[PDB]
Amino acid sequence: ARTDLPPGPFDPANWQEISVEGLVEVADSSTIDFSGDGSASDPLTAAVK
Amino acid sequence: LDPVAGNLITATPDGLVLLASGIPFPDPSSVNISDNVTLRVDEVTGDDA
Repeated sequence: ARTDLPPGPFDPANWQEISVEGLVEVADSSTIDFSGDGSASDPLTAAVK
Repeated sequence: LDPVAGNLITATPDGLVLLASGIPFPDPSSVNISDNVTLRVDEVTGDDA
């Protein structure tokens, strides 16, 4: 909320979304692996061996 | 992705990858002649064992 409010339907004029980001959950499987989580500028490099 | 045509030697078991092991060599045998009809005896190389 921006200020106190009484009961009523949702009004986008009063609230405020909170800027947020996201990540990726990576699970190495047989024959392939991954390095990092990508979103943090750690490029996702995969190796096979 | 591994193929199923059977023209394959890299079938991967548990673990990331198989690499390769003993492959089906032809084993070109030496010449045969009068195999069980004529017999050879020698001291330099023969071995009755």
